[PDB]
Amino acid sequence: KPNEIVITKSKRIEDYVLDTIILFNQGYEEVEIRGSGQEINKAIEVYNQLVDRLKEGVRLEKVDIGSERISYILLRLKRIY
Amino acid sequence: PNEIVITKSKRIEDYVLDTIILFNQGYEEVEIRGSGQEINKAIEVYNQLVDRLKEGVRLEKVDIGSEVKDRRRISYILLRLKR
Repeated sequence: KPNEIVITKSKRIEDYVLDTIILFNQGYEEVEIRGSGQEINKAIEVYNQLVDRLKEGVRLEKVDIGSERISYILLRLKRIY
Repeated sequence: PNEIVITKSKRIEDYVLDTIILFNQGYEEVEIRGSGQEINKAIEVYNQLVDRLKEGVRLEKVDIGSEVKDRRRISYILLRLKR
Protein backbone atom coordinates (compact mmCIF):
# COMPACT_ATOMS: atom_id res chain seq x y z
CA LYS A 1 0.00 0.00 0.00
CA PRO A 2 2.80 2.62 0.46
CA ASN A 3 3.78 1.89 -3.16
CA GLU A 4 0.16 2.45 -4.25
CA ILE A 5 -0.34 6.06 -5.39
CA VAL A 6 -3.68 7.70 -6.17
CA ILE A 7 -3.49 10.77 -8.42
CA THR A 8 -5.82 13.57 -7.30
CA LYS A 9 -6.13 17.26 -8.10
CA SER A 10 -4.22 18.17 -4.93
CA LYS A 11 -0.58 18.02 -6.05
CA ARG A 12 1.32 18.81 -9.22
CA ILE A 13 2.36 16.14 -11.73
CA GLU A 14 5.94 16.87 -10.70
CA ASP A 15 5.14 16.11 -7.06
CA TYR A 16 3.78 12.66 -7.93
CA VAL A 17 6.85 11.98 -10.11
CA LEU A 18 9.08 12.79 -7.15
CA ASP A 19 6.87 10.62 -4.88
CA THR A 20 7.31 7.70 -7.27
CA ILE A 21 11.08 8.00 -7.62
CA ILE A 22 11.40 8.27 -3.85
CA LEU A 23 9.44 5.02 -3.45
CA PHE A 24 11.67 3.34 -6.05
CA ASN A 25 14.71 4.73 -4.22
CA GLN A 26 13.39 3.27 -0.94
CA GLY A 27 13.39 -0.21 -2.47
CA TYR A 28 9.86 -0.75 -3.83
CA GLU A 29 10.61 -2.29 -7.22
CA GLU A 30 7.02 -1.77 -8.38
CA VAL A 31 4.66 1.15 -7.81
CA GLU A 32 0.96 1.29 -8.76
CA ILE A 33 -0.47 4.60 -9.95
CA ARG A 34 -4.24 5.01 -10.06
CA GLY A 35 -6.17 7.84 -11.66
CA SER A 36 -9.88 8.29 -12.27
CA GLY A 37 -12.03 10.72 -14.23
CA GLN A 38 -10.27 14.01 -14.97
CA GLU A 39 -7.12 12.63 -13.31
CA ILE A 40 -6.55 9.84 -15.85
CA ASN A 41 -4.71 12.31 -18.09
CA LYS A 42 -2.75 13.45 -15.02
CA ALA A 43 -1.71 9.88 -14.15
CA ILE A 44 -0.52 9.31 -17.71
CA GLU A 45 1.49 12.53 -17.54
CA VAL A 46 3.10 11.31 -14.31
CA TYR A 47 4.07 8.14 -16.21
CA ASN A 48 5.42 10.18 -19.12
CA GLN A 49 7.61 12.33 -16.88
CA LEU A 50 8.92 9.20 -15.16
CA VAL A 51 9.85 7.68 -18.54
CA ASP A 52 11.41 10.99 -19.57
CA ARG A 53 13.71 10.77 -16.53
CA LEU A 54 14.38 7.05 -16.14
CA LYS A 55 14.04 5.83 -19.76
CA GLU A 56 14.98 2.10 -19.76
CA GLY A 57 15.15 2.15 -15.95
CA VAL A 58 11.37 2.13 -15.67
CA ARG A 59 9.05 -0.39 -17.32
CA LEU A 60 5.27 -0.27 -17.73
CA GLU A 61 4.33 -3.66 -16.31
CA LYS A 62 0.55 -3.50 -16.66
CA VAL A 63 -2.24 -1.13 -17.69
CA ASP A 64 -5.85 -1.65 -16.55
CA ILE A 65 -8.81 0.54 -17.53
CA GLY A 66 -12.44 0.37 -16.56
CA SER A 67 -15.22 2.09 -14.71
CA GLU A 68 -15.66 2.31 -10.95
CA ARG A 69 -19.99 5.93 -13.19
CA ILE A 70 -16.47 7.25 -13.77
CA SER A 71 -13.49 5.97 -15.74
CA TYR A 72 -10.22 4.86 -14.19
CA ILE A 73 -6.74 3.80 -15.21
CA LEU A 74 -4.30 1.67 -13.20
CA LEU A 75 -0.61 1.59 -14.11
CA ARG A 76 1.96 -0.82 -12.67
CA LEU A 77 5.52 0.51 -13.10
CA LYS A 78 8.74 -1.36 -12.35
CA ARG A 79 12.19 0.04 -11.57
CA ILE A 80 14.98 -1.73 -13.43
CA TYR A 81 18.58 -1.43 -12.28
CA PRO B 1 -11.28 4.66 -41.00
CA ASN B 2 -11.33 2.12 -38.18
CA GLU B 3 -8.67 4.38 -36.63
CA ILE B 4 -10.84 6.79 -34.63
CA VAL B 5 -9.53 10.01 -33.06
CA ILE B 6 -11.62 11.44 -30.21
CA THR B 7 -12.39 15.19 -30.36
CA LYS B 8 -14.36 17.63 -28.22
CA SER B 9 -17.20 18.15 -30.70
CA LYS B 10 -18.76 14.68 -30.88
CA ARG B 11 -20.56 13.10 -27.94
CA ILE B 12 -19.47 9.76 -26.51
CA GLU B 13 -22.57 8.10 -27.98
CA ASP B 14 -21.70 9.15 -31.54
CA TYR B 15 -18.28 7.52 -31.24
CA VAL B 16 -19.97 4.43 -29.78
CA LEU B 17 -22.35 4.40 -32.75
CA ASP B 18 -19.36 4.92 -35.05
CA THR B 19 -17.48 1.91 -33.64
CA ILE B 20 -20.41 -0.50 -33.77
CA ILE B 21 -21.08 0.42 -37.40
CA LEU B 22 -17.43 -0.21 -38.27
CA PHE B 23 -17.69 -3.61 -36.57
CA ASN B 24 -20.71 -4.47 -38.74
CA GLN B 25 -19.01 -3.15 -41.90
CA GLY B 26 -16.19 -5.72 -41.54
CA TYR B 27 -13.62 -3.86 -39.38
CA GLU B 28 -13.10 -6.55 -36.75
CA GLU B 29 -10.63 -4.34 -34.86
CA VAL B 30 -11.15 -0.62 -34.24
CA GLU B 31 -8.55 1.73 -32.76
CA ILE B 32 -9.67 4.60 -30.52
CA ARG B 33 -7.13 7.35 -29.85
CA GLY B 34 -7.53 10.16 -27.36
CA SER B 35 -5.06 12.86 -26.47
CA GLY B 36 -4.74 15.11 -23.43
CA GLN B 37 -8.22 16.13 -22.29
CA GLU B 38 -9.86 13.45 -24.46
CA ILE B 39 -8.06 10.53 -22.88
CA ASN B 40 -10.83 10.33 -20.30
CA LYS B 41 -13.35 10.57 -23.16
CA ALA B 42 -11.82 7.67 -25.12
CA ILE B 43 -12.02 5.39 -22.08
CA GLU B 44 -15.69 6.36 -21.67
CA VAL B 45 -16.37 5.33 -25.27
CA TYR B 46 -14.75 1.98 -24.45
CA ASN B 47 -16.76 1.54 -21.24
CA GLN B 48 -20.07 2.11 -23.06
CA LEU B 49 -19.13 -0.29 -25.84
CA VAL B 50 -18.49 -2.82 -23.08
CA ASP B 51 -21.74 -1.89 -21.31
CA ARG B 52 -23.74 -2.55 -24.52
CA LEU B 53 -21.72 -5.29 -26.28
CA LYS B 54 -20.54 -7.14 -23.12
CA GLU B 55 -18.35 -10.10 -24.20
CA GLY B 56 -18.92 -9.17 -27.86
CA VAL B 57 -16.03 -6.69 -27.57
CA ARG B 58 -12.50 -7.29 -26.27
CA LEU B 59 -9.79 -4.82 -25.29
CA GLU B 60 -6.85 -6.14 -27.29
CA LYS B 61 -4.22 -3.57 -26.47
CA VAL B 62 -3.79 -0.32 -24.54
CA ASP B 63 -0.91 2.03 -25.37
CA ILE B 64 -0.17 5.19 -23.41
CA GLY B 65 2.55 7.74 -23.97
CA SER B 66 3.37 11.21 -25.13
CA GLU B 67 4.00 12.60 -28.55
CA VAL B 68 4.00 15.81 -30.52
CA LYS B 69 0.79 16.71 -32.32
CA ASP B 70 0.56 19.86 -34.39
CA ARG B 71 3.83 20.86 -32.62
CA ARG B 72 2.43 20.66 -29.07
CA ARG B 73 3.46 17.88 -26.71
CA ILE B 74 0.42 15.84 -25.62
CA SER B 75 -0.28 12.70 -23.61
CA TYR B 76 -2.25 10.02 -25.40
CA ILE B 77 -4.05 6.72 -25.02
CA LEU B 78 -4.63 4.21 -27.82
CA LEU B 79 -7.23 1.49 -27.36
CA ARG B 80 -7.51 -1.39 -29.81
CA LEU B 81 -10.90 -3.07 -29.58
CA LYS B 82 -11.81 -6.38 -31.25
CA ARG B 83 -15.26 -7.54 -32.21
